[PDB]
Amino acid sequence: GPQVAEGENVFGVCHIFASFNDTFVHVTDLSGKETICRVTGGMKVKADRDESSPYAAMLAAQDVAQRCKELGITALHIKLRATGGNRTKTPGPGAQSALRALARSGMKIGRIEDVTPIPSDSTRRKGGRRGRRL
Amino acid sequence: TKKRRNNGRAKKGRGHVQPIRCTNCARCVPKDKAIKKFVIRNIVEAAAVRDISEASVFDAYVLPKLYVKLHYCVSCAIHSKVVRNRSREARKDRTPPPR
Amino acid sequence: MRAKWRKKRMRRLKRKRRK
Amino acid sequence: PLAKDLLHPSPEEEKRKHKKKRLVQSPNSYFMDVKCPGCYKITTVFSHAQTVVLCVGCSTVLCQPTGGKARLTEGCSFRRKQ
Amino acid sequence: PIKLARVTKVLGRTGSQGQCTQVRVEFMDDTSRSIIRNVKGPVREGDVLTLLESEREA
Amino acid sequence: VVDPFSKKDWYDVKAPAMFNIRNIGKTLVTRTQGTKIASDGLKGRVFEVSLADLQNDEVAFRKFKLITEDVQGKNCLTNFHGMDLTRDKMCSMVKKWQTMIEAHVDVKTTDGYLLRLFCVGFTKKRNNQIRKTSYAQHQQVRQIRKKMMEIMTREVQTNDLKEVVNKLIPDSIGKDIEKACQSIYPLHDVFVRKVKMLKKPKFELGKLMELHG
RNA sequence: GGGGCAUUCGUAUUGCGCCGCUAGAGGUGAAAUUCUUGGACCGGCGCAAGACGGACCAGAGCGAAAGCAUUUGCCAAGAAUGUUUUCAUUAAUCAAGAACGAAAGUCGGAGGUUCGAAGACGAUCAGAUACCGUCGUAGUUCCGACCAUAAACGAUGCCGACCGGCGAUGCGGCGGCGUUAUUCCCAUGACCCGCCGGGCAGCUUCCGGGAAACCAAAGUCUUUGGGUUCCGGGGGGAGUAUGGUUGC
Ligand SMILES: [Zn+2]
Repeated sequence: GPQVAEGENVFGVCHIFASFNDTFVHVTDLSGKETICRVTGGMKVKADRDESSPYAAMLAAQDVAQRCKELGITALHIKLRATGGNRTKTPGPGAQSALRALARSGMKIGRIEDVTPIPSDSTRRKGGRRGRRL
Repeated sequence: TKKRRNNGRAKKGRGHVQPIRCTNCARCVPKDKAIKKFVIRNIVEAAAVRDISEASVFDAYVLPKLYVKLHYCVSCAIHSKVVRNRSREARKDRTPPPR
Repeated sequence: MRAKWRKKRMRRLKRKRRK
Repeated sequence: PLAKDLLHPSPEEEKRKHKKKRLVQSPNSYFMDVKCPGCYKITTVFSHAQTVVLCVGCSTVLCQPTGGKARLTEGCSFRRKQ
Repeated sequence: PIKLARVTKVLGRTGSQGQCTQVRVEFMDDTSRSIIRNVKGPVREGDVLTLLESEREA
Repeated sequence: VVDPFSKKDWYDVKAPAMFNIRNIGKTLVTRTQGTKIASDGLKGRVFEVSLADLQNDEVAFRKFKLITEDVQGKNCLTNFHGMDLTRDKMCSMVKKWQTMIEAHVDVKTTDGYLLRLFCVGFTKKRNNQIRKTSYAQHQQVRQIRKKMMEIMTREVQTNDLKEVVNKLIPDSIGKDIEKACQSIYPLHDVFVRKVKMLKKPKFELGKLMELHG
């Protein structure tokens, strides 16, 4: 699409939101406003168990890469994101599999960074005082 | 009977310490008592680092790290097996495990 | 039973007695 | 332990031990005379002093009030008395 | 993309009844490409596996 | 049934004259449908770009946020909006046996941009120090905070964005604070943590074009 | 991070307006209730609301105890140290009588972001009136009245003397090589090695106790008397009954 020289790599920004219920691999332009393509574990597997599975993440990142090839984007800036807020800060199990799958598809790796929403003195967490008893 | 001299916490010459939330099960625990695990882990595991090196447009690009400080309640600390029970003599030993 | 629930039963009984 | 002459402790141990917990009490402080560079008149000052003192000879600050001993101004030479 | 892989070392035996075994495999198409895989049945050094899915982990 | 990506024009985005690497990249926007112009879609667009992608031989942990101001026939005109520090650096700086000192200040530039500057500093473990902790007392902290506040104020009050960005490229503010605050208590890493654009002037093309040439 | 009043900042959470792409998104051991092509979830910019001050944060500090961490200013306190300053026994502990006193709770006002007793559902279950999940009233927050209780704990009253070592640490003072910054000389900081006093503690010890667990105090107890307050007398009945008094 873009009229650019074969040598020069056209960059994009890939937001990877890796929760414990699902994984989000979402490619956009340098700004973030104009999105390119988003695919989540739900679209790949039809099992609420495996929405967040590394396999689902791998498939999602493989399909979004396959689509990005056809729009002229060769390189991606990775932004890894855990649920954050008052919830867990560690990324979900899909993150690494998704990143591997993007790197394997032939898409170039730009600046890697964590964009987890860290909170300074947040509001009461969803669990009670005694917490979750399971 | 008195199990631990320090009452299994750090508050000495002090009235009340503010509570924090257990990273796993969201239980309310006093900050002094909570098992703190500050984990500095590489953003990519060594198994997956090889595939990033070639794909990377930049040469000799040092990879980022995640710094996250986990707070565990005693119920979750023991169940997750980060900490387990010790002998009545080996309890008094407060040296961290060597790696 | 638990001593805190012995005390709560005793207060429920004292409320109905007085009224 | 077990043999010390509580009667005759060594003078270096006497000086180290707290002023109030000595065998006989004596202050760590002393009286010293100050020689101001821009004056001929002599003045006497307390080692731990509390007031900024003035030499009426030339009307100049001598020592400064501190947490412990009073710091003398640069040029003014202090000498121990007896 | 069905590709073959040599077995260099047997890491250990895994599974609920130790029915599987964990092995590090060096690919055939690329010389220096190591990956950790879990394989059913008896294995030793030199045995070649036919990996149908070559991206997954153990 | 129509593919929206057929109806997208790719605009090249260029950084102002402060940076060496002029070309940043390409952003797509929907074609002018008649009601709304493509320029309006590109008007309020931000770009968080690493400093090592803007200057060739500069460090890669001081990220610069650049806002678009105008569109000039396929080519996008950007201006400074803020300066952010990358997460991993900010996390790797905070250690468990030293005092962290944080000072924020609001300053008005001469040409008329209102900046909020957040500068962070850490106490230094001395080379022959046996003591485990290297904490500073509350007054020493207050003196250092006043010192780095008045340095920031002085150094970003007198000059304009043209010069202020060039001052922030090597982080000369930090180096000057590290040098100045040595006497009160030795500092380890003093960076300008954050810079935020609070208020703007009424836009004119002349100065924006001058910022580009 | 002692207390009051004022001021300012931080990200996050939630709601709302606009923009892009879109078929799922949430949650769980597994599910469903629930929100979604009248465009959810995700990504970009901006506005608003109230809450809370992360990481730094420690067997660290301060406070009579409850308790107390964003910046800056104002107001009045307070320990410890330093003193060849002053008063000259003014003290210790305490019926009565006082000040304060977490969380919850009750009255009036303000505001309602999150969480969430009650309650409504969806699961699990032989049954679940619970654990798990979606929503949600009172409450959680602030101003002015009450209420006077917590495993309010160090389950250990306060004041004073004596009795073993050891390395740290916090505040102040004292002495002394050598590194560094304020160009240099001193002189202040940051280190470094000792000492002294008062605190938070820790390790070791056949001082000596104790039923032991353990305690440098819980030692100086039949070799029994430093001063003084409150207070227990096998287990239940019971912190119940009645009476008084305090409170809506
Ligand atoms: Zn927990």
